[PDB]
Amino acid sequence: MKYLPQQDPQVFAAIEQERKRQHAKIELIASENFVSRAVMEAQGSVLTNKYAEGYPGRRYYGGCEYVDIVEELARERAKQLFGAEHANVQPHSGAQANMAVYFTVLEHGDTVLGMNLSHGGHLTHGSPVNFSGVQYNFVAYGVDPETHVIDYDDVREKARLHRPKLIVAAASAYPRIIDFAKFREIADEVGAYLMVDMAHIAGLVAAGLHPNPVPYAHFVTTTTHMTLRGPRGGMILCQEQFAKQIDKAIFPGIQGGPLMHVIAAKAVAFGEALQDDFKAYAKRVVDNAKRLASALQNEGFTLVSGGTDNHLLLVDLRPQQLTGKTAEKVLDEVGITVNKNTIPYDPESPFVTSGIRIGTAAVTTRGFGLEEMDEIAAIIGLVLKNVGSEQALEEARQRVAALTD
Amino acid sequence: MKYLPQQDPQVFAAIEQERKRQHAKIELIASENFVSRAVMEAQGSVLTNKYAEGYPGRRYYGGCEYVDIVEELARERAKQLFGAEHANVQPHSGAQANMAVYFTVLEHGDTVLGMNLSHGGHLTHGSPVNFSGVQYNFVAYGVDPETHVIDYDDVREKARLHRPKLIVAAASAYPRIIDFAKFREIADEVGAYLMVDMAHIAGLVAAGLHPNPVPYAHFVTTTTHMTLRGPRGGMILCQEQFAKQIDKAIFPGIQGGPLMHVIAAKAVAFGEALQDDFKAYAKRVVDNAKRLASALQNEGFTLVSGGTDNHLLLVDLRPQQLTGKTAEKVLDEVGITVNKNTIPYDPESPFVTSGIRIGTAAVTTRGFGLEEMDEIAAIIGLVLKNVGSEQALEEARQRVAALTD
Repeated sequence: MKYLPQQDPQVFAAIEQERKRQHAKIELIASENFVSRAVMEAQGSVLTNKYAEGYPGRRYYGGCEYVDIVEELARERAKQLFGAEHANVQPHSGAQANMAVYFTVLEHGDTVLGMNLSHGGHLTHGSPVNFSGVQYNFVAYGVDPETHVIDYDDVREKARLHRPKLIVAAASAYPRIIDFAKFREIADEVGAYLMVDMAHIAGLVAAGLHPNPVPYAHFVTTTTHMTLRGPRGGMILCQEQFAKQIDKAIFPGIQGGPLMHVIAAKAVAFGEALQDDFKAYAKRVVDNAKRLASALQNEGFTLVSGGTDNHLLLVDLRPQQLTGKTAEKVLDEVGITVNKNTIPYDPESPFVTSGIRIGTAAVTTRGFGLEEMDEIAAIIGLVLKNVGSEQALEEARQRVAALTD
Repeated sequence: MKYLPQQDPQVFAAIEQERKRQHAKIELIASENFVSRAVMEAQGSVLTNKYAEGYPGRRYYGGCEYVDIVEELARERAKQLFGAEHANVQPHSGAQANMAVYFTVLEHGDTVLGMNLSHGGHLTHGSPVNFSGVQYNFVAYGVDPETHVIDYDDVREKARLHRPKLIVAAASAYPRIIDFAKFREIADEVGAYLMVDMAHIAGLVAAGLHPNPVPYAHFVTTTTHMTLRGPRGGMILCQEQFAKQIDKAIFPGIQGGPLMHVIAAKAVAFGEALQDDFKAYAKRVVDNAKRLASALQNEGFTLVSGGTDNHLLLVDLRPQQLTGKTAEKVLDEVGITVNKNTIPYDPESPFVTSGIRIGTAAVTTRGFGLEEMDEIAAIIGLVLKNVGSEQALEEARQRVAALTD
């Protein structure tokens, strides 16, 4: 940076901090990643500078000829990535992407069927403190109590019982492949629309490592920042038939001027995802997650669903008589970042939990491989199995620092 | 840029374009501006990298110690700038800032009283194609047919008649000072809350050139990008009493993870606004707008409200028998960017209009002064008074290029 350090030492110090932290810690928060310098340069550009309400070639402001090129690049690279008939790359976030689909297809009070929030469903899928649960009538389907795999029979009974206008599939804490074909078949049974929120698995979908929801869903929403490793923001994919309504849901519907600099970073991240090495990267993400899962079970940990189909895993800490809240804090003491996360049928409340959610997308980006996964699992074992030992914690800290350089 | 040009020539070319366009054109869109390099460097940082749902010291993710410093800097610089009891710097946009206040104070279907959309009220103030007008019952107050000044008697009668739960003051196309004390007095008369959307005038408010709404309103919303000259995003200011509810409206209410890199650019823009030269700059913005208004009237143009108290002006083109749509296109032909904009009591529909909206915040940022204002008005006169003359247009183009170097 050149001008920031001089103009704003305080903000620059904190940024420099955050940069060093990202390097020093072992980042295991499943929704995180590290973007490339080109993505950051696109967001730090003068595109931040333009009002561009409307869409390419149909703007409400003159002078959009060049930001229209950037948007169309993003839209077209998305279409290439996912095979969707239409993309809207304006959503400011995963939340806004979900909100626009709900604005489009639902009337206030309508019934929506989503994944149980304590089984993997996201906040934007019906939490009662969330707009989704406040505006609409959300009902949930759950995972099997023993396999922790979505119970498709439960999805179907719930659809048939409650007759939702919309069915939402996908999650923020579900370690197994989701069967989009089954969800769509159920949606058609009850005449509901199908929305897939692939935020967590978008990069895996882009790399062919997770079934693509595009051909099954009427709408597909996602963040551009998780496994897709783009800037922080959203995107909606949909069939051509809903194209105009989704675009109008985004604007003049729920947003105003789009973030054109972010939309330029989206196009840049999409370009990266279209290359072969992004595919090699995604592959390592999943390989790494499997490796880490295996290694954690080798250490004595129970995993929700017994392992993982994707980038993430959930540790059920009941066997070690630990709180997720406790494990998250002790791991934070040695430089390992995870999230507490409720496990299906959790006896503890959401603010305490019986599990920790872990993902490998960030460490994979940084170059960690299967041997690092083995080490990280051994570190987690030493810590979580010896919570009151300060020497275990010190040893773990030294082993974390050996990993992060 | 270093990595963008190599990794993505297509996106880099379009960005480089947009950068050159910004320099070559005479940017008169009233909501635009140019941010500083330090603001851009903060948005192009690795802060983009962190999940930080929740607020400083009350996050849902570990590792937020340094992004909490950046957020608290933004919040505290905002509080210093505007004198508000609480700031929420997470809104992704002016739209999201307004949406969170509406989520907080209103139930679906509630009555809200806002400024007539064709008299200066914004899209997020009740447009029927907007979430605001779809979710709630919006009623409007107008400006006087001859002075084009908000009719406070009309505001009061409308409040007393419709008994709104909320009253919204401010606008995207109102060239005069808004009387926040009168709005609050009316709100108290009918027991309504008062929301001021100062997006357009925030920088003028920050510089003491526009009465501050903070002491009169329960809630104040704004974009961080217009006269405030920050990155593109929103902010909500409010009394301490609504602090928790507004924060919860933002998250877990209507958004998800915040844009921490943008929040860092907000703090940087707030730091700039706190300096003396930002005050000198705002002063020039308003001086320039007055100058330009005067000069336009010298050329024979009628201005809505007969002039301006702020950064913007509205030309009523009926005297020249021009469409705003026509004037916008002919000005675009010579390198001058404006917006068509309905004028109060406009005979034309919103897609055609009888006026052009103009502001001086962008050209002032670039250094234009009173002599440039005189020249720009003379250029606009030559063009709009000789629409069918190609020689007038060529002459204007040469005079535009003399201004932009």
